[PDB]
Amino acid sequence: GNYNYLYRLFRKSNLKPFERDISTEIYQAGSTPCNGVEGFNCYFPLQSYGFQPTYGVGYQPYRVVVLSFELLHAPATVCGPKKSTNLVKNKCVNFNFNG
Amino acid sequence: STIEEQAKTFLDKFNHEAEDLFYQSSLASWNYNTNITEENVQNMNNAGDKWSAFLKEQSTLAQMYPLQEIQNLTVKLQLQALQQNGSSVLSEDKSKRLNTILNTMSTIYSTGKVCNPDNPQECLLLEPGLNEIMANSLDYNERLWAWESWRSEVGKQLRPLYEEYVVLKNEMARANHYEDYGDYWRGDYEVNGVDGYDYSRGQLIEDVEHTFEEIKPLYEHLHAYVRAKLMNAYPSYISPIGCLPAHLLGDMWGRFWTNLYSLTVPFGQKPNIDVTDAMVDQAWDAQRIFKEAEKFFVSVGLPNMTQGFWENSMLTDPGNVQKAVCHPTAWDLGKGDFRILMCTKVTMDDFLTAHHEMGHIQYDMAYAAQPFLLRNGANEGFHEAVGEIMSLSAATPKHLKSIGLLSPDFQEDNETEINFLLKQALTIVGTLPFTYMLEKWRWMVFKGEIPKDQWMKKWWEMKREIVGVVEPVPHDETYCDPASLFHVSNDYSFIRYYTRTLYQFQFQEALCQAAKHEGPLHKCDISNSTEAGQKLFNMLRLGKSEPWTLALENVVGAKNMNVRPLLNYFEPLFTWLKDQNKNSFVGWSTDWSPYA
Amino acid sequence: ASVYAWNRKRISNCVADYSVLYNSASFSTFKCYGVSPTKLNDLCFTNVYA
Ligand SMILES: *[C@@H]1O[C@H](CO)[C@@H](O)[C@H](O)[C@H]1NC(C)=O
Ligand SMILES: *[C@@H]1O[C@H](CO)[C@@H](O)[C@H](O)[C@H]1NC(C)=O
Ligand SMILES: *[C@@H]1O[C@H](CO)[C@@H](O)[C@H](O)[C@H]1NC(C)=O
Ligand SMILES: *[C@@H]1O[C@H](CO)[C@@H](O)[C@H](O)[C@H]1NC(C)=O
Ligand SMILES: *[C@@H]1O[C@H](CO)[C@@H](O)[C@H](O)[C@H]1NC(C)=O
Ligand SMILES: *[C@@H]1O[C@H](CO)[C@@H](O)[C@H](O)[C@H]1NC(C)=O
Repeated sequence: GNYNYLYRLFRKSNLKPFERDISTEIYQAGSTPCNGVEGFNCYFPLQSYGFQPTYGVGYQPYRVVVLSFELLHAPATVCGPKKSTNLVKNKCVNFNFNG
Repeated sequence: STIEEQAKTFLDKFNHEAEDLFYQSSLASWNYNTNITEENVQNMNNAGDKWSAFLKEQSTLAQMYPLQEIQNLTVKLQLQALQQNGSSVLSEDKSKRLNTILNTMSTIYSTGKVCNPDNPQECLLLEPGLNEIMANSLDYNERLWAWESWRSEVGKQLRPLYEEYVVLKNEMARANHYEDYGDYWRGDYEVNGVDGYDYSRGQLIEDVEHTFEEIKPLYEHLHAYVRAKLMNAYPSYISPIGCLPAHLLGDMWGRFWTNLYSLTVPFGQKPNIDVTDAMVDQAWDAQRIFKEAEKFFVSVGLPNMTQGFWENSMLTDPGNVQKAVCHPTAWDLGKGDFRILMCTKVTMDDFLTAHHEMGHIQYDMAYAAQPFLLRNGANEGFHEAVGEIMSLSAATPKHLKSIGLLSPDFQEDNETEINFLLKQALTIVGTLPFTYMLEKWRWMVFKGEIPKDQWMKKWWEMKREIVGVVEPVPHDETYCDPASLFHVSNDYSFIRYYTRTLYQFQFQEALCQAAKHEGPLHKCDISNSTEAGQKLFNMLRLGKSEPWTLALENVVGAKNMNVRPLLNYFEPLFTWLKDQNKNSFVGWSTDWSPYA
Repeated sequence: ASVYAWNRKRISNCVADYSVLYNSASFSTFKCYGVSPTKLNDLCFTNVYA
């Protein structure tokens, strides 16, 4: 069982987009103060996953990489690899050299 | 903030941690079952103690949330399931005594070895030493010896233990605000809070009697026919007017009558529908058996088995070096892990058992979307009934012809249908009065209607009145004749088989009406019908989230368990038995006329 | 990383070949929102957050 992967189970409010919460403060579900101890109505918000190789496909671990592409008024520098047609000489051709 | 949101967060925490702990415990039980070794026993015991302590601590946390301030039905159902004390309400000394009594009954039943006096050098255990003798012998005094000696040893060991057991369980049940332990068992069918679909604990006994009153003519005719055939087999022991001798029913206790099919066959001259040789000739592996079962379940529209099922299940006996439990069991380990542990042979019985356990697996897969504490059947009857409907559908000659296991020029006349229906009645109909009599006797024992000095005088009186089975010799109160069976000695409910039997034919009529089958009910096959699978899966996906009455409305359109589908299933056989019982006398006498 | 502490890598000032990822058989989900995979290898962006 691989318990090195954690997920937040409780928070008071929903996250904003692209927000990271790494706080390890006890979630208060009740009126009583938690006082930093996990008792009644007070739970630790981070819970461990229990990945095993004999699990179902809906419970097996999936590595997710999300790529976010934004355009800002600064000059865009992460460009794709523009393909290059072999050079042909001595013929009337339409040339496109660096734009 | 509010109590309901607190309970919802607590239930989320419970579900999430309980699913992983239940996985660990179930995996330890699996590793014990596929590998019987002492360290696996120790790991199983450690995981079970951790699981039970976690359930105790979560029930202790759960009781602090009062029930009447929660309005959501599913949250209230999970909180009702969690807040049960169980044995925790009882004192620690009496709880330890009850646990010790249960464990020593388990050891007495499992390691009970009985053989003939004056020949003690080797002895035979119940499985398979005594089972084969009870199922295959034709000798009166040998079966009488085995039956009386095993009830002598087992009953004389278990009678004070059962006398302590009834008092401790009644004390725990009245400590849990129940009338008796029978009311605790009947509380599984209790539905509270749903408008119209409410079901009471006291309505269950009335419904069982009302259904059994319609069972009774068919069982009387079947008993008369079996009595006449056993009179032919044993000339002088059986009386025309009296009950059947107890040790002649083909099993150890009378649980099933399916081992009397050879003696009581109507048309022996006609052939059987045995497909064993056809699989042997085509070399059908157990993998092919499970793939054909999977083809059956995809034909009706249900989901196919996971990759982890095929990777992680043990569908063949491992060998001499590795020990495993031979009993077929479907395992819902949790977290989408579904396995079957079966020592599959090339027989019709193992093929039907494969369909039954894959039906169990389909039922377990269907409520995987539900929360953890709602991952069960709506009652105890549905879980077995959805496997028994697959056992019904797979056994049909149309299914065998469709998959190629039966010859396409096999003649399906009325005589083969009569003897097949008689075999299905000996398996299915014959267990119903025994089940009803056993549960009614246990309910009267827990309720205090029967005093401890009068348990057996009433019990045989019940067996003559209900089952139509007479004792060979009278038994005094030193015997404990009920507790020789596995379920009663190990604290298991027994009405699940009665409810399973009625729900089986109710589901069968509902799916055959969905599949637009136009013939007899026993000639019906639910393959190739997507709508029947959809109607099944609508109930299957609910799990324990909805009441069993509402689930039964979803399948059959009725709010209560019904007996008419069973009578419709066996109606050709019922008319044939009424024709065959013209000369003979239907019904029995409770007097000692055959033998006592 | 864990999902509560998800790793963010800022990708800048290089050439991003997206066809290597799209034509790989090792990925089960490649669901793109707001852009199509065919024009990713043509378009240009200021920064990439992984
Ligand atoms: C069963 O247990 C024995 C005893 O250690 C072990 O050698 C063997 O590998 C186990 N087999 C399986 C299938 O777990
Ligand atoms: C009850 O709670 C479940 C989740 O806990 C929710 O999905 C469902 O909608 C709730 N029912 C009602 C009637 O609010
Ligand atoms: C469980 O037992 C405790 C103490 O014995 C009691 O207060 C509580 O009401 C019980 N719960 C139920 C559901 O009977
Ligand atoms: C189940 O069915 C799907 C689609 O019919 C198929 O892709 C999958 O491979 C099947 N599962 C197995 C274990 O064969
Ligand atoms: C089967 O049908 C034939 C012809 O209708 C009839 O003579 C025979 O008695 C029937 N047998 C049974 C067992 O119904
Ligand atoms: C059910 O569907 C399968 C798949 O084509 C087919 O082989 C089988 O013959 C069908 N059943 C009947 C009774 O036609």
